[PDB]
Amino acid sequence: HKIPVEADFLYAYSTAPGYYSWRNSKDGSWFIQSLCAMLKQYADKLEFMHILTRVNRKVATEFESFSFDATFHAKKQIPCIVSMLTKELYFYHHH
Amino acid sequence: DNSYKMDYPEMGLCIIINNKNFHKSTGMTSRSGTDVDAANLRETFRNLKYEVRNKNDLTREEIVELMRDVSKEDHSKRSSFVCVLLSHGEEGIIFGTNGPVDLKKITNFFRGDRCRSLTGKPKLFIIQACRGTEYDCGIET
Amino acid sequence: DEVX
Repeated sequence: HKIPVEADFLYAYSTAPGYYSWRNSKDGSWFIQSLCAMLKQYADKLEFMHILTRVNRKVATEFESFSFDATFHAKKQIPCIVSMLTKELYFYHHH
Repeated sequence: DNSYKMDYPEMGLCIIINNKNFHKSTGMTSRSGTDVDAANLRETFRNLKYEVRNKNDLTREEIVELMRDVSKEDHSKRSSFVCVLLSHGEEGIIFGTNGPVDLKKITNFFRGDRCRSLTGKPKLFIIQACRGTEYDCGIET
Repeated sequence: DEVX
């Protein structure tokens, strides 16, 4: 007859706890670039957690930092999906 | 009963907080490229039928105020809620143009007991911001 | 590429 007050929240973090997150001055952040791309391609079919999983793979595999400063060069990133959701989420409805 | 009800009259709001310019004291440099993110998100969620509202360079006080006000709206006819935060950050923290705000303070306004018109509905917070100063050096595959 |  009741549900947790923390239920039904989904926090799609661009990076893992304790880590930097990368942003390209010309193309935008790796995470947002990937999120929008996966939503555009799969929101008409896939459940949200599965779309976010593809975002994780895209960010993890297609991006690597490039910097003249060796300290910021060749770095990688993995997003972090935090779900307190209680049901599957689809951005469409079947009439 | 395995899927959230998404056939309400409106998909819901998509609040985008786009912070690019910060006060010197923060030591944070201009977030070049964030406008590209904001535009991309606006179009992406517009296509998903979300009522997008973009806000630029908000102080930490303004972020809290915006969040409070939005949480006090009547979301009865909305299927869900989306908030996108684009800024500098630290673990558990998002930056207003003038300083840090605990993410918990922002999300608390939407708790199942504090925003009744959203109880039982998906509340999504998309966060593009650092969560510390560690680098992932990766591993060759 | 810049950080955040």
